[PDB]
Amino acid sequence: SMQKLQALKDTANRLRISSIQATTAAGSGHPTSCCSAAEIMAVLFFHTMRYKSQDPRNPHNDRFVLSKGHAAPILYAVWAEAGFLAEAELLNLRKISSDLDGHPVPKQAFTDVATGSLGQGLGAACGMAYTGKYFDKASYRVYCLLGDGELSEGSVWEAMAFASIYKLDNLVAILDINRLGQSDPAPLQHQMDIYQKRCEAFGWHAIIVDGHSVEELCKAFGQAKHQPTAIIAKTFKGRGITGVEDKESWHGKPLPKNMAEQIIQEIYSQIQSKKKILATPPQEDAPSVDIANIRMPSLPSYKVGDKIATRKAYGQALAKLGHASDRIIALDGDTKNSTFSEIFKKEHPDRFIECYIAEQNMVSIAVGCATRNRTVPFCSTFAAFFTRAFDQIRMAAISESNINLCGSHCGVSIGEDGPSQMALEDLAMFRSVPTSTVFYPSDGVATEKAVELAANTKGICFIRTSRPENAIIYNNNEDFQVGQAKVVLKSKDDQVTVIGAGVTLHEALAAAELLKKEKINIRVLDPFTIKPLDRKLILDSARATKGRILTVEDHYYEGGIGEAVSSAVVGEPGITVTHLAVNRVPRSGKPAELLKMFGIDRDAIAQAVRGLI
Amino acid sequence: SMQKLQALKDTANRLRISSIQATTAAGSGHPTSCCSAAEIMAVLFFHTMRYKSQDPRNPHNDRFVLSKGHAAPILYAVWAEAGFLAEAELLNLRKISSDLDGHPVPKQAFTDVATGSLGQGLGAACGMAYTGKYFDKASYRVYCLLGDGELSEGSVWEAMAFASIYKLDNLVAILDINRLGQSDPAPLQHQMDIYQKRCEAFGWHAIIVDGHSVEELCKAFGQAKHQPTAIIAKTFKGRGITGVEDKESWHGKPLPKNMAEQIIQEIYSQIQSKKKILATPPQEDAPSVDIANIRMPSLPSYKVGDKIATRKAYGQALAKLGHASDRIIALDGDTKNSTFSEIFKKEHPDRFIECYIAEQNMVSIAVGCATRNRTVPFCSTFAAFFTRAFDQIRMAAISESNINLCGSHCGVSIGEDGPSQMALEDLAMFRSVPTSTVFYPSDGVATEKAVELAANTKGICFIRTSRPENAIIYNNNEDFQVGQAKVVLKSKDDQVTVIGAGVTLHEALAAAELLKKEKINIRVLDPFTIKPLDRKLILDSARATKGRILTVEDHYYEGGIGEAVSSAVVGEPGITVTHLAVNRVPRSGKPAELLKMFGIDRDAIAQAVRGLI
Ligand SMILES: Cc1ncc(C[n+]2csc(CCOP(=O)(O)OP(=O)(O)O)c2C)c(N)n1
Ligand SMILES: Cc1ncc(C[n+]2csc(CCOP(=O)(O)OP(=O)(O)O)c2C)c(N)n1
Ligand SMILES: [Ca+2]
Ligand SMILES: [Ca+2]
Repeated sequence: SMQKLQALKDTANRLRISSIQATTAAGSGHPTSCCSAAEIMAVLFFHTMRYKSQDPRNPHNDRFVLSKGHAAPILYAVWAEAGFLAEAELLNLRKISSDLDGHPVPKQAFTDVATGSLGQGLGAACGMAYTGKYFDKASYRVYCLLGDGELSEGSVWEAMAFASIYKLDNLVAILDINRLGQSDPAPLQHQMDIYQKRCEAFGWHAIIVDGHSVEELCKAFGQAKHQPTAIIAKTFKGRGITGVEDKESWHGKPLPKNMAEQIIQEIYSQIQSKKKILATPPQEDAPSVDIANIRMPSLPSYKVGDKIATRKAYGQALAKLGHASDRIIALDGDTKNSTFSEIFKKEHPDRFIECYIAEQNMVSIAVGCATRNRTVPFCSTFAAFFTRAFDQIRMAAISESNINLCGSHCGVSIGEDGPSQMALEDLAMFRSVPTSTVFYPSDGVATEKAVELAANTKGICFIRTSRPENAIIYNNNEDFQVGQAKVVLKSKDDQVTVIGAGVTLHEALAAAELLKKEKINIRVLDPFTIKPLDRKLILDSARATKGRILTVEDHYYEGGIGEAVSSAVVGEPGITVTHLAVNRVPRSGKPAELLKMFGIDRDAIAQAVRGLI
Repeated sequence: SMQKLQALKDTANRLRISSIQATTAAGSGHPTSCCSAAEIMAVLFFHTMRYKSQDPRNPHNDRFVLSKGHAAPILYAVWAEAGFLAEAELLNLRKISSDLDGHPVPKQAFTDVATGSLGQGLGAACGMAYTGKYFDKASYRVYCLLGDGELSEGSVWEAMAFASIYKLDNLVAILDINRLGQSDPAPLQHQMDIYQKRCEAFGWHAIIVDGHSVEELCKAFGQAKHQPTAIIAKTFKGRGITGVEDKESWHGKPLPKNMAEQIIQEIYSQIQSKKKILATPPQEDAPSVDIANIRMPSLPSYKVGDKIATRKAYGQALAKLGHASDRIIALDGDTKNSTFSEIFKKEHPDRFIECYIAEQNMVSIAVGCATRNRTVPFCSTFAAFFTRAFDQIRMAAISESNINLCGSHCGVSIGEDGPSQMALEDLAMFRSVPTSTVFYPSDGVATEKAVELAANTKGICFIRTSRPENAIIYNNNEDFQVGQAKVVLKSKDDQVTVIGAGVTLHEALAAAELLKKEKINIRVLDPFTIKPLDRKLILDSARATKGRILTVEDHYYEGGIGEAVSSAVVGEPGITVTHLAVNRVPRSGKPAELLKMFGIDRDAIAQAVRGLI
């Protein structure tokens, strides 16, 4: 009791020492940011948390999220102290030859989500906690450590409100209030009262502690939890480093070698005993979850010729897949009546998460829900508002996450709402995400098939859906695969291969009809996936059409279908590629009128074709 | 003043009627969202605000920002009531032939910033108010109307904290607490007390009012202001629409014709007088602002061969431009010691705005400050964290904003911090923004020239800067233009044109040096701007090097320099293009080690060249 209390202090001081050794050895890193959190980390990992020290990914463990990811050395140090990492490896921090990278990443068994972009951790932790309480109904708790500067990010406050709305009493945020950010004091500095007022206003039980008192930390964590709990820790940046504690201009500055030896000796001389604390194992009450392929319970049941918006087919398809597996969950940001995710909510309400008008958080929640393969999430909103969550999506890829995003209302074809609602840069954005597969389904059938494939594909999947009702053109037994395009109109005398998708596929087919009046035939190709792109079928089609390719897309010129095709085929002998896309910020009108205005309707397609001979 | 109160009530009801007529005529729009705000709008435009009804852009006017932009029809209605718009034009809402678009846009003289993507208005309002108080030091105030659903956006809370930090007592936010969002009730519904506590916690003076009482509204606006003021208005969605008021399932639903005629009749019967209120003009105390081009006080003074990181060159150039004109302002997100915007802070502290770790708000503040051409802002952070502000940037283009953004730490060349800090999708992101100019300066001189061009170029300018110290290669008298590239190495026997930028241009030049040992000459081209690209110089260069182009970039394959070049040259007869780029999520290491690992350093370039002949 007085032995355990002193061992915790000693642990904290060991954790300080290692943070210094590692960053001094690397020649870079953030020792003063680790040092403010040492007692916090000691009490968390060697008193409060319950986990298997030799099996960090174990589904019964408490979770820890290091939202202030630049303190990575003290996370590494705690897993050495726990006996998972070798103590010697700590010194290899930031090396090309080590997995102890500058910020945490999931190649590390003890890391679920990559942090590094500040303000994202608590949202991931909300996902884990929500999963904990409502999906696997287990006893595990979730702990998230944030900086004070980090609290200026709006994403943090979305996560705060989400936790209280959903009564995440299994969630604890620890706020490292060390007064300073990177380049100056944090706005609120040591005004602990205001931090408490903000947290309480957002529905949290907020406890102010001295963050360098292991006693106060233990009491705070020991209190009964009836709502999300915020431990607001008054600390000093660089605590325990003589001449550096509470000083400006030391963020991200490693101690030089000779100074570090002095500092380490002083901290070491504070250590009363070398005996290490063992981690306490968890209760093993998380259910088993089966990772098999998830199949639609039947073939699609559309009728060729019927009309359906791909956004509504997405909804029907998601709801349908939710009957095949318990693992499928749906999130939406107050647009469920526009994206048709409300269909899933109706049929499977327990597995619908209303995220409200908070796209950054919605994405983070999904990433959290997918950690340790507990669920298979589909998030939806207008594709335009996924731009609000680009940094979260980017970090999702760095976190090697398997999440599925469906963005509706793509392009100028939405009509009257105008450009604030029109997704015209979403192909560019999603194509630039390293682990991404981009589906652009043209049909209700192709939509159902995209949903099924996305659920079983590793990495980040985006499904681009559309507002207008278009014809079913595919038979229900049609076979779809990632990276396989479809030729949906062909003849022995095709003069151009026209590639379109979604609404521009249908405009291209209408253009074929107008052109058959003038005895001009065109081959029409639907990509299905924009990334990866079926290079082979595109090339074989071009060679059947005197090498001529025309691409037409409801998207800006940059980063879209046209550019994917061009870079796929550049330098092939005989091949020419011309483009139709949207050249400027649009405006309000009827869908058909905007497609004409922006040169991507049937008439524009026919007129481009005639210009190519 | 009892005649006045009744005239405000009559005005409120004229505004409902018009919202209904316009949306019913259009067949789309959001009349229930207009109706909750009718009294708020009446009191603002016909009692509280001071502005010139016949000159909405007048620099002495109070500003109004309609953050909940789907309420556009009631905005349009107040501007008809003030005599600026013809009343008959309101019925052309949303038509291809009208400028009364679905959401407000700056083609409307009464609109400064486009809204439509919720949660961004208050940030722009913050920038206007900051400008009002600290730059033009004028008497005008700034009023911003938000929805309650909209307050779930984290961007709103950044703006709130910013406004109290910077003592914006000339800023008033009105919160339309109408209980409901798009697809369900808003989380806090009518718990007015919690709204009050959240606002107060964030340093605002919060006044709860009945949002349908013109008297309570007038009282609230007339209170003394010593801090930013939040008028928290309890309202009912669809107020005054019998059978619809406070009901679910009516968001974005126009009344059908026969119902609209019955409702309008009932509202009209409440109106006692037809006599319109006149707008009160402002006190005209804003200073004049010069519109001239802003030139560097001298030519660059670098020395060929000296070594400087482009990130540092940026800080130096901005500070230098800051001596030429007091219109240049600098904003930074707690990274000023890393982007070198601290040099500007040091030299012109009155014109530096610390935005803290709130990248969304920073972009919105910049956009606000740039409205009505009052200032020329340059925002800075790491390029990777601009992905956090992508929607705000997307909306800035729709706002036709002239702002400048500088993103440091691009690529794998930052080294040890790892992928979370590495910008590898920023060229894609900024290329997809329709009004963008993308500068990628390769040395100190190019960076100084980019800063000067950016200040004077219309639209969104992005300047990508780098962490490594590379050699100055241009002399100080070199002339740069948007859209003009530079051949930095050539000879009469060049075998390939290699396009690099930033670190990859320097890697290409070093590759030239290895290769001349084997008697292989290459032509090295620095694009300067990636958008627009100097197509002509690229083709002319490729024609002198056997049609062969090799692109090398510290950026992912999609949407980068490689794809921009492929799409510019595809189908040209001479021409082949091969690409070197980053193929996957990176990891920690020394700069030179990551460049080698990802195949974009001198040796990879040299070898790619050998494989092309
Ligand atoms: C979204 C984002 N913006 C900016 C950065 C740059 N950055 C790295 S650490 C840091 C300061 C964080 O200060 P704080 O939250 O107080 O943490 P401390 O180091 O003091 O514990 C910043 C701004 C980042 N990593 N992520
Ligand atoms: C960032 C963003 N996400 C989603 C939307 C879709 N949307 C349009 S209006 C609306 C509901 C807004 O409700 P509220 O703020 O309560 O305004 P109200 O219409 O009730 O006055 C939504 C979700 C949007 N415009 N912007
Ligand atoms: Ca801090
Ligand atoms: Ca509302």
